Amino acid sequence: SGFRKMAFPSGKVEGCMVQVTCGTTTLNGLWLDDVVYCPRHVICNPNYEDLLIRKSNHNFLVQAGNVQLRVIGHSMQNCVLKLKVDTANPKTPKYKFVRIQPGQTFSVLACYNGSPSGVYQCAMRPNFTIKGSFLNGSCGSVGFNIDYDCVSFCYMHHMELPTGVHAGTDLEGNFYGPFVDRQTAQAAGTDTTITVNVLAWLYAAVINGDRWFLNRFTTTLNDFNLVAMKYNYEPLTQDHVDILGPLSAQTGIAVLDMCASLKELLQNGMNGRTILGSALLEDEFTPFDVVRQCSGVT
Amino acid sequence: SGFRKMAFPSGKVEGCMVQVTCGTTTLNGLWLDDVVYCPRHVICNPNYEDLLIRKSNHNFLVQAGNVQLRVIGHSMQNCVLKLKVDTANPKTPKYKFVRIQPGQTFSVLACYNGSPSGVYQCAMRPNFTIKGSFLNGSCGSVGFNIDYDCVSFCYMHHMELPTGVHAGTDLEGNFYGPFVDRQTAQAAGTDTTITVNVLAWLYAAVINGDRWFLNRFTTTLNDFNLVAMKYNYEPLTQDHVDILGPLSAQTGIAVLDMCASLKELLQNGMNGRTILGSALLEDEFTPFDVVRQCSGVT
Ligand SMILES: N#Cc1ccccc1C[C@@H](N)C(=O)N[C@H](Cc1ccc(Cl)cc1Cl)C(=O)N[C@H](CC(=O)NCCCCN1CCCC1)Cc1ccc(F)cc1
Ligand SMILES: N#Cc1ccccc1C[C@@H](N)C(=O)N[C@H](Cc1ccc(Cl)cc1Cl)C(=O)N[C@H](CC(=O)NCCCCN1CCCC1)Cc1ccc(F)cc1
Repeated sequence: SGFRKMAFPSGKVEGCMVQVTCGTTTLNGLWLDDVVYCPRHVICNPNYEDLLIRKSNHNFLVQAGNVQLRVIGHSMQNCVLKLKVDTANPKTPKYKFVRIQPGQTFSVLACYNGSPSGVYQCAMRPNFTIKGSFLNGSCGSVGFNIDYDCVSFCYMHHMELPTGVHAGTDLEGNFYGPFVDRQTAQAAGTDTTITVNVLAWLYAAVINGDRWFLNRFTTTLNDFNLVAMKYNYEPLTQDHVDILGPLSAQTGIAVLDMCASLKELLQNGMNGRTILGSALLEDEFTPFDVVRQCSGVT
Repeated sequence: SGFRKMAFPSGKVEGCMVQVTCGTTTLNGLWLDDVVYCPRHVICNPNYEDLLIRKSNHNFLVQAGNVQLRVIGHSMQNCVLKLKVDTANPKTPKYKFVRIQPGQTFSVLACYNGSPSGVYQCAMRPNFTIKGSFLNGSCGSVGFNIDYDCVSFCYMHHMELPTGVHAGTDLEGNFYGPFVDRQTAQAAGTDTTITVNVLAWLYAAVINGDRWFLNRFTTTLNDFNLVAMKYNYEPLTQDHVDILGPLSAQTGIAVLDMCASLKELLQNGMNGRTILGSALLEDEFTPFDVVRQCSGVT
């Protein structure tokens, strides 16, 4: 029993974190085989191609623990700098680089000076920011998921926006969202609530033994989405209904039946009650996160 | 900016998790140097001394990854079984065993069949349970804190109570709370809210840039505790006031000034507002957790 925000065990990523210094700029890098990946703004409205052509391999100081790694080559891929080093990381896990969709979750290993400090779960918001916890020196920290000892890296942290939320790239250096890597005040689009995740979390609550929010009503998909629009929820698609199939089958509660519960919760509030220890509707658990953590029997 | 429930990086503990099997009972163990620690109920109203004297070293099957470890000795310390193995764990971190006080927090590495599955933060509740997330097979999972690469183990998981909360021991096998390791329905005492942690979390909110809940009033310690009793909060001691000193100094808000805010929040609710993304008052962040994660400048 129970339900917590749960991160993946971080050890496979801890062994890859290094420190990258250029001039007086120091941030984190990711050491996989004989390449270190880090935000290209370590070399700093900039012209990065002009700035990088003025660089030499010996301008980059890469430190793994108390060992200095020698840079033997460098290149830029979109917004990530790639530093070839003379030593392959002996702790490289099996890994992939993946670009995720909004609404998906991942674990963040927050790092400072190449040293891991903590791990927590994030969701990619519909507006392509994350609501992280990051201080100065955290840039280059990565987000990841793990499946059968393969690490799928999906996020590298690049900047905190003026609103205090966070923006970054995939590990091939492409930003999520419309952002660019320059120190200008940039604004994200208006955010929305991840409806399919809220529904997954309601199923988690039922699996854990809580039913107070259920009702005898059902709704059509179209009528539910009219309420969704009113409360700044993302539209629920038939694909979302399909992905909730397994949780619906396990609990015996049809998806559109759970939508009628969510509709009632949106229109009336919780009236002083909690769900899985929360007084608001939680949207940073995917259906996959629920299946991963909750019992396979209700 | 930001504030998340943040676990310690788990890699140093991941390298210590093993599987212990006796008969048809399998749970997790902790492999440090040449000793494996696990809940003694793996050998199962039992008489453990009588049950253990009937055991042989070869009755214990210890598996680290896909490698079997040979047990060369066994003993019982309170409610933990200690299995001497023929191989010292080459990944043993620097470590200590510590017994924590209620109100303190720790990271839990949830494990199944000796394989880590996820990491999350817990607090030891005033009634000596934890509100964990655990399924069948999780017993033997451990809780820990990390300071400068030393792992302080403080919890080993032994059982889920009928209410769905969790009970366990320190790593020397002494239960937290009044519980015993037998499969009987046991009840915890009534729980209370960890007042000093709620205050720490309000300071976290101020550091992060949120002030809406402050007021111009102060309170005496005695008058605050009269309100605390009314709302099932733990009494605030002068020691608690002292430990909040650093956060009070950083924010410029006297502790008894923040108590007046908490009093107003308890008596009036939040009136539709949130604090650090929560619609209820959070009590599983210690003052230390706040200093660790939040900026050192407001
Ligand atoms: N992570 C992180 C991090 C955090 C702090 C310092 C440094 C870092 C890492 C650090 N690497 C980092 O991100 N630095 C960026 C500056 C930067 C550097 C390289 C690039 Cl390529 C792009 C950017 Cl942009 C940074 O300094 N952002 C600040 C951070 C800030 O003040 N938050 C206050 C919000 C308060 C929110 N308020 C609270 C209540 C209401 C709102 C907001 C900002 C201001 C002006 C701008 F022009 C652009 C951005
Ligand atoms: N972790 C864990 C875990 C979880 C499940 C299975 C197995 C394990 C690990 C597993 N190792 C474990 O703990 N097993 C214990 C049984 C046990 C074994 C060795 C010892 Cl020495 C002591 C105990 Cl006691 C266990 O089966 N507890 C159940 C678990 C249970 O049904 N929760 C339902 C609560 C629903 C809560 N409701 C929801 C809404 C309202 C309340 C509650 C219980 C029932 C009767 C008793 F006599 C004592 C305890």
